[PDB]
Amino acid sequence: RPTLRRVRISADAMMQALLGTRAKES
Amino acid sequence: DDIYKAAVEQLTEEQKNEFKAAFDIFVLGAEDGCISTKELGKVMRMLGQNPTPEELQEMIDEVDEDGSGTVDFDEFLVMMVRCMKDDSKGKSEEELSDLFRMFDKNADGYIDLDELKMMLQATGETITEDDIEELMKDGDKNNDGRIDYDEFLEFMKGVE
Amino acid sequence: EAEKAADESERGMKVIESRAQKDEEKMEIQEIQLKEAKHIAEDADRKYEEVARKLVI
Amino acid sequence: EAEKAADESERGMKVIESRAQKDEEKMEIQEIQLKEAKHIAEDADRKYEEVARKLVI
Amino acid sequence: TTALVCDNGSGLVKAGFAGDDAPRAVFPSIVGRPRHQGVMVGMGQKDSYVGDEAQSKRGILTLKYPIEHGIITNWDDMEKIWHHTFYNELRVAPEEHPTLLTEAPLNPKANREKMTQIMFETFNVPAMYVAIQAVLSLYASGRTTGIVLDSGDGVTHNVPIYEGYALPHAIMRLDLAGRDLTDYLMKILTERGYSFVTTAEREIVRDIKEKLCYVALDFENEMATAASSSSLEKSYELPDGQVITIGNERFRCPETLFQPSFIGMESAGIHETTYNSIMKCDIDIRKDLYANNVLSGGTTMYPGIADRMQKEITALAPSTMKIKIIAPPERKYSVWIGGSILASLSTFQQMWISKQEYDEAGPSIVHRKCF
Ligand SMILES: Nc1ncnc2c1ncn2[C@@H]1O[C@H](COP(=O)(O)OP(=O)(O)O)[C@@H](O)[C@H]1O
Ligand SMILES: [Ca+2]
Ligand SMILES: [Mg+2]
Repeated sequence: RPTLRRVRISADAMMQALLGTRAKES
Repeated sequence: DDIYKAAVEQLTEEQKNEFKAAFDIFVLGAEDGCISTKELGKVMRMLGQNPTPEELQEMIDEVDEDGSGTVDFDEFLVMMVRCMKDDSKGKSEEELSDLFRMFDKNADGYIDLDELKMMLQATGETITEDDIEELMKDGDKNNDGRIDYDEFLEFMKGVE
Repeated sequence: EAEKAADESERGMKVIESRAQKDEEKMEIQEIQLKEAKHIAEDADRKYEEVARKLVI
Repeated sequence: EAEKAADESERGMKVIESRAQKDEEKMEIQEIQLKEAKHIAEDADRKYEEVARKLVI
Repeated sequence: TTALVCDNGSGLVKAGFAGDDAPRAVFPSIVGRPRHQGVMVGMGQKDSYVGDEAQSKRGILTLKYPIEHGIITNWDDMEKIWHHTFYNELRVAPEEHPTLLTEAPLNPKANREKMTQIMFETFNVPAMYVAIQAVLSLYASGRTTGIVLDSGDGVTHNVPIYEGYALPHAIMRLDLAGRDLTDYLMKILTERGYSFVTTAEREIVRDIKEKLCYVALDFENEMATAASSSSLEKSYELPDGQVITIGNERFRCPETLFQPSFIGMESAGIHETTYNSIMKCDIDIRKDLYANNVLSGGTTMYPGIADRMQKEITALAPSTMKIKIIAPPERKYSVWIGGSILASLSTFQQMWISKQEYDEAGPSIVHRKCF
């Protein structure tokens, strides 16, 4: 039985969400 | 896996220095000099993404073979690019299965390494006998002297 | 009028300074306990992982 | 003279009260984080003890 | 496209796209109208707060669950809950996504037919399929046999399965579940002085039950110990202060599961309805069911239940058989993980109830071949 993951959302979006306002270049 | 190793080998010092600066900016104040499994998971939860701690353990086992839970530069970039899993579905299954079945030109149910040798001669990529030997070891799990069809699925599993 | 205003200003400054020092102490102790708890959590997670692997074996 | 003194005291009082209120809010956030850390620590401790007992059995 | 694996449940609605590990949005299923008058003008006060929003304004609301025991008693509120789930917690219009609801065994037909009629007429989904809540929990464990005890919050049901062939004559559905345990805990707390009456304070009692209660390995010894020492009294801080101390109410609340005579129910506990469900099966598959007993559902998360249940069944069962109780750490979302796995299968892709089929046979299509 294979497993599918949608938890791994786009990594650029993850970087943006973490850096918050300071997410300007990354 | 080594897929991300190939992806970062495709990448250059631009990505290296970009992620180095990202470390300097966000991991600033951390006493680690790397990124830990727990630190990465907690930071992800802080931003909103909530992967499982079992995924943290899996990723740390993958990139950090020593089990330290940290990320050496190469394995650090591998772990960082592991988050964005754009390429999935591993190419095609049945058509590639037919290609591998016809690869057994002798049609004995056995894939000789010399057929692989001829096909690689066609490819001509920079490879020595030890390199193809190591690749077959990665493929010939049961060490039956051939490329097993189930092992053909295994080594091409997820491979685009 | 000025006398009354000065008295009220002095009292307000006193109470605000007291509350500010209380807040600084609370922030310091909160940070200390927070860091200690996070380290304990890391230790517990590591122990859990190790014992789980041994249990599977 | 008294008017000038009163106005200066008023401005100092307002700015110090504002800074105290902001630091108090951040202290409340820190306390919330500490509570979450406490919960995580307790849950992980229960995990570890349960797994160890099962391994012994 | 991707399928929507919704799971109505009773107490927590769990939803998310098919193929993931955990539900995307989990929130209580309560709809609470305000009850006081309201004097501020222009505050933007709505007429009904649903989902997790009504767990923050619960001080001035009258929360009421739209699902009593598996069955749905208030269809307008359930429609509101579904609308919220689709549009605000997932933000995907249902016009472009198949749905996979879940339903308890032995439920009234009209409930299921109304559910499919709503999904096809109001939300206008492309295709929906209804699955029994226990088969999914068996999917998630990666087994293919085993008898699964899915003690949810509404209803506890016990479906035995062998080699993929369900045994319809051995399903034992019992209506004791988490909600009755909450009510019984709220009723025995009054023996110390703490009175919780309002429908909002039921949530506080639920939190007490989740955080403090545990299942005793042996009931009489615990009752004797708690009556002599004071090593059990754990305290808890209400939403306003005034900490409370729970004594032997800790293991008496979840003990109702194994002795339903506490809340006046006649039937036998969850330790004996499993053995009865096994004994109704054929004589040759009892060993496999004994060895693969599966736990699921929220209420089976009490600390120390996987040992009490094993001790009880070992007492009942023959001495030679091995009794093993599968209690995965991801118990709460086991049904939804199984639902995701089932919706992600290629073999299952032609079992959906397509809309044209519903247009030709009406809502009674669900009882037909497309089960
Ligand atoms: N950690 C826990 N410990 C004890 N009881 C719990 C815990 N989590 C949930 N519960 C109980 O289980 C119920 C949730 O059950 P759930 O599986 O969500 O029901 P459903 O099958 O309707 O989804 C809650 O009402 C609560 O009483
Ligand atoms: Ca060959
Ligand atoms: Mg359920």
